[PDB]
Amino acid sequence: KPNQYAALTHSQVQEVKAKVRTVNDKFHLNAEEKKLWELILLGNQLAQNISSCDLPTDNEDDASLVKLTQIFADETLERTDLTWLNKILKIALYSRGSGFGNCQEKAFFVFALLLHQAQKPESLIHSLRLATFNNHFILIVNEQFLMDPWLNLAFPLSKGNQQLEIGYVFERFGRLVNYFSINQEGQCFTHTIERDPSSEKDMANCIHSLLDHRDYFDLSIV
Ligand SMILES: [Cl-]
Ligand SMILES: [Mg+2]
Repeated sequence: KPNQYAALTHSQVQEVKAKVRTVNDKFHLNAEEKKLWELILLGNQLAQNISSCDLPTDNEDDASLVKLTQIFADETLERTDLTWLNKILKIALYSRGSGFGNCQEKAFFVFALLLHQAQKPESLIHSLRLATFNNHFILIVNEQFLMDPWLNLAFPLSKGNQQLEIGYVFERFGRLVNYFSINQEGQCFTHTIERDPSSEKDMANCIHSLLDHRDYFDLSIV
């Protein structure tokens, strides 16, 4: 029985994977870019500790467990007493702890993981940008790589020309719309783009209370 809740067909997933392979086979990375690329591949693997229910390869019976994470995420996103960064990180933590979540939750998880890693001295992580094709969330790292933990795919982006790879791989997925970002100066932005000074003020507490001392969000090979 195919997964009746699949949001993409097997054919659609295969076509995206083939385009990602085309991009990756054509890129050559320098030594520092290769280090970040390896971190990105590792982070996408760690995101597979979270199961979705909306891929054609997923188990339809996991929909009721994903739903518990989705209820929490919806309640959290609607709260008026939390910053946007806190909401995103709370959902990342709930999704990783439960083991269930779809593309939004898995993108939030990798955002949280890489934000934690960015606190280390001379981390190669400098900017993080969550963005969406309609409801399909992805993460752009350093304006140089795109990560899709839902599909366990990633690829580099041409400098000064990132729409080349994005427009090829995600042709027919629609316009990419920003959701939340942190730049190299530590400034936070929501989506037109609006600065989010409350998340900036809250950044240290978000990192401490939701990310620190959780084996989930810590990497050691680096
Ligand atoms: Cl790092
Ligand atoms: Mg870089």
